[PDB]
This record gives sequence, structure tokens and C-alpha cells, in this order.
Amino acid sequence: WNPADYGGIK
Repeated sequence: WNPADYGGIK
């Protein structure tokens, strides 16, 4: 969920 996972692409 961190910004280099969910906040990046989705």
C-alpha cells in the first residue's frame, strides 16, 4: 500500500 506500490501505479 506504500507510495512506491499502490500510490505509484494505482
